[PDB]
Parts: sequence; structure tokens; C-alpha cells
Amino acid sequence: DIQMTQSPSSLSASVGDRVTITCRASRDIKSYLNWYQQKPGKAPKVLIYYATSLAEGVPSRFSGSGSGTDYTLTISSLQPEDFATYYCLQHGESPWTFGQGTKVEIKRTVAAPSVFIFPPSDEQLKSGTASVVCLLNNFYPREAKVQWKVDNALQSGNSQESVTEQDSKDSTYSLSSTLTLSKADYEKHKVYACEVTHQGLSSPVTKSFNRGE
Amino acid sequence: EVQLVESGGGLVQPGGSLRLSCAASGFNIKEYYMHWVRQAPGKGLEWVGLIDPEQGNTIYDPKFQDRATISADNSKNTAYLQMNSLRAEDTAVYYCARDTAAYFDYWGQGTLVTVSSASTKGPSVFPLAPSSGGTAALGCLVKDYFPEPVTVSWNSGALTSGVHTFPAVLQSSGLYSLSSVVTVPSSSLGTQTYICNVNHKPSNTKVDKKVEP
Amino acid sequence: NTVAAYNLTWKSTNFKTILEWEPKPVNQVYTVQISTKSGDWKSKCFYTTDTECDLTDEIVKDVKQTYLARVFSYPAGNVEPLYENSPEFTPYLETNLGQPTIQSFEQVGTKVNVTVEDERTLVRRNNTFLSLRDVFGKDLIYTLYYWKSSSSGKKTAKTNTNEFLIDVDKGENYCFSVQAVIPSRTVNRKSTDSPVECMG
Repeated sequence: DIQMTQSPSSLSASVGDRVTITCRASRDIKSYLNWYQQKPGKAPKVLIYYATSLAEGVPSRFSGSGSGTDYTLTISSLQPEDFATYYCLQHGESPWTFGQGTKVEIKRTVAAPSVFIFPPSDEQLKSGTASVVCLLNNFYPREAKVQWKVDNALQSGNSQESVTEQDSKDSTYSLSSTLTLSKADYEKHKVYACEVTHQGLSSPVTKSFNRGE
Repeated sequence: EVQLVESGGGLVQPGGSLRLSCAASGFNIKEYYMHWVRQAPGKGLEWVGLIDPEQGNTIYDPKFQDRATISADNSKNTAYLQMNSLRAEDTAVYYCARDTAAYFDYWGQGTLVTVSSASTKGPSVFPLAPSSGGTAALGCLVKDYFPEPVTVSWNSGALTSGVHTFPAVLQSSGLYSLSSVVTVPSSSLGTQTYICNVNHKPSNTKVDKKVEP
Repeated sequence: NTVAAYNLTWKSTNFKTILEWEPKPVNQVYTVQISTKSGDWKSKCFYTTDTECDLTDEIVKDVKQTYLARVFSYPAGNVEPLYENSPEFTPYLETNLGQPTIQSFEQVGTKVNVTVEDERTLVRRNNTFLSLRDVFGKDLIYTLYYWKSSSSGKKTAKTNTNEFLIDVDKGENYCFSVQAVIPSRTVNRKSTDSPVECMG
């Protein structure tokens, strides 16, 4: 088949920067090369078709160029909502072949997280488990450390966290960490806390609650 | 109004077959070429094949030629995809796409196929109660379900700004857990009602949980 | 006592355009008019008993214009005229693409050149009829389907010209069929398939 090599695999650029993504085919594809944009959890959306044509409704900052084996997608002035993974597609002959994609990350100023802590619900406690949740909201860059503490003791091995993809409007991230304990263990301690360390914070921030209070 | 709706997603045992359908409305599929495109978790787009409903011609990527069948029923205006002898690498979101011969102009929402020997399990939904500063956070914890995915909306979709629904985490138990939160003015607590609408299709679970301080 | 014409429909393939309607006349005749605006009306079929009127000569003057037609009913030569407006018709966007025909499929070396016959239309310019390709230009695409007569799985390719140059395995016979498509349309997008041609 015709191999499509897309470069780079990822890039980081600031709002307003010019961005260039390229795709090279192993042989002449006669301009049957399209560019699609895919945002988190959505189907891909056409941007450019037949190498250089802008699809209806697509912002003019997106453009395509190229012919033969070499193609380029350009974003003249990057906007926050352009955070996405971009893919080229060869469709002039079967099998149709997608490039491996280029993830575009948005660089922005530091933003400290806002921290919240939630106790397990009484309903869940009726079962034999307690989930304590800590939220780090709208921060940047992504690097962040969550340290759980139970009666001031450092926890390890009993938590899991997940992070959202960059926000399409402010380019920040949010993170959720869940500490899981059996109800028996939960009831043996009073103070539950999550200590957060991030570049935007002069010193670590701790949010906590006392079981029962 | 054009629409592509896929169904048939969910659990498939290793060695089993996925059998999906793509119901089209607002146009006749015989006027276009209908394609299947898949995407493994965190990976790139992969072309599977196309069917021309004008005469039933089907083209398969060589990787799927001997293990898949794409078909179409003009009277039901529906296209189908069956893939056999599934392995872990076949776990992916499968999309149906309408091809105009210049580009894909419409896509289905995508349906996840999870290749696994485990059984389905519905989630329990617990509130993440607001503590009550200037901004307050609240949410819902959707715990212990399998397989993915789960969808969450707030106030039947009316409330979307400030909402962060996190990527699920696979627990040691083999079940997923996910949290969804939203930040709102503290002065709205007790005045504005907040309800998270949770849906887990594999277990036919639909829950609306009111979150109060 | 005349019957207003009804079910006025446009039947058009490769620009050959005819307006059809009902009913079969009973003691009455019809006159069909065409225009591109309001007051551009021209009668083309006068007092006919036919239930169709060929309007090709008019629409080919400009295939991208939108045409309106009206059919008048008049009492026959034995013993206020009623009329009805037809649907709008824009030739370039609505004429049906006729079945394509493969002109040749010569194999030279490891490649087969599949040439599509260009089809002449009634649309003319500079005292010469235009081909379908002439009229549509790059708006027209040909889809090729090809396969080894000695196997199942089909392959495909597209071109915005009239030929395909494809690689084939030596000593193998392939079959070919082509189909025309106008990507920019939303309805009447494709022609039916050309007759299948096979090597040997």
C-alpha cells in the first residue's frame, strides 16, 4: 500500500503562533490527500480536501499545500480551540491510509490549581467502601503532585488519578485523585487531607476534613 | 438533516465477532460510499473498508480482508460491519462515515468494542457534595462498572460550562470508576438544583442523582 | 371544462431534458412554456396532445441557470385557460449522469491503462458539441473498481481525468468497471456502473 508518514508526532505552540504539520507518501498520491481534525471524544472533522481545498465553514487560518508525495497543513495563527489531534488521509486508491497523527498542545501562562476535597457519601459508606476525592481544577502546566494524608500519615499505593485533556477555551488541565479505603479503615481515622504541589503555588496547598464533623 | 447512528457496541469475547450497524437518516446511502474507520484507545485512526450501496461492491484493507464482512441494506438504509476472531488489539471505537468521493462529510458518534472475557456490571452513583470560598465544586462519582463507557451530563445537558468529566480509571478489581464535577458560585448552593445524569448502556443503567450540600 | 396538468416532472440524462406530465388529453391540448425569470416565458410545444415536451435546446443555452416551466391546458378542435407551474430545474446540478463505458484497458508491462470513453452531449459551444468532461471539468470524478478474475476481493481508485494507470500482477487477468460521480452534489450523485470488461 502507500505508507503515509506524518511529522511531527506532537508539538506545543502558543496562541497566535504559526503551526506546520507535514505528511509524506511513499509514492505519488495525486493530491487525493485530506486533513481531518479530531478533538477529545469526538469523531474527526474535515478541514482540507484534495490537498488544498478548504471545506465549507472551516476558518481561513487553516490551509493545505503540496502535490506529489509531500503535503503540509498550516494553521496561520493558533487559537485555543485548535487543541486537537490532526490526521492526513490518502484516498486516491485502496487501501486508504491515515498518517499517524500530530497532537497539538497549547502553551500558555502558569495557572495554579484550585483544590477541593470531598468526603465519601453516607450512601457509599453503607456498602463496605469509602472513596475520598480530591480535585485540582484548571491548572497549567500539567505537572502536579497529589499527596494523600490520613491522620497526617503519608499514603501510598491506595490512590489513582486521572487528568482531563487541555480545555478548548483556557487551555488548562484538571485532575481528580481518589483515595480508596475499606469502611473499617476509614472509621479508624479522623483527618483526611490532600496536599497539592504545583509550579503555580508558592508552597503546597492542603485541603482537608475531619471525619464526622 | 443527515445523521449516522451506530449500534452493536459493547463486550465481545476473545475469539468472538463484533457485529455493528450504522443506521443512516436524512439521505439514501446508495447516493454515497459508506466507510468504517476504527481507533484503538489512545491510538490513531485506522481505515477498515468501504461499501458502495449502488451495487454492493466492498473494498477491505488487506489487514481485514479475510476476517471481516461489510454489508449494506438499501431498504433499511443501514450499513454493517462484522469482524471475526477478535484479539485485544481489536478493542477500539468503530466509526461509520459518509464519503462524498472528495471527503468524509458526516460521521456516526462511534461505538466502543471491548474484547474481554469479563461480564458487564452496572455502576453505583454517589454525590461529591459541595463543601460550600467564592467558587464551589460539586460532582458525581460513578463507581464500579464494566465495560466502558459511561456518559454523564448535568441538568439534562443544560449545564455545560465548568463541567469536567474525567477519564475513567481501571481499578485493581477490574472495574472502572469515573468522576464528573462542575464549579459554580457558592451563593447558588441551595438555590439552584444540580443533577448529574449518568448512563451506562451495557448494563442498561440510567441514573439521575441530585447533588445537594 | 379542461383538466389542469399535474405531476409535472423533469426527465434529464446528460442534459437531454424533457418535461413530462399528466393526464393523457381528452378533448384538450397543451402548450408548454419555459423561462429563467418572470417575464422570460417562451412557448416551445404548441397545442400538442403529447404529455411530454423536449426542452433540451433551451436548457443547453446555459446549463447552470435555473429554469421554470408551465403547462397550459386548452380545449380541442371540437365544440380562461388553466395552467400549472413545474418544479424548478437547474441542469448542471440535476441532470442524471448516464452509464459510462470503458474505451480500453491495455496492459503494457506491469501496468494497465483504463480509458473511459468521453461522452458527447447536446450542449454545444463554438459550433461544436461538448463532452461530459468538457461541461463538468474537475467537478466530475470516475471511480474504478478492479479485481483479479481469479480471486474475490475488489480494489478501487479514483481520477478526475478520463484515465487510470494501475499496477497489476504479471500473468493475471483483471476485470474493470467504472462509475461517474459529482462529489459536490447531494442527490443524483452517481451514474450506474459501466459494463464489466475483463482481460482475456
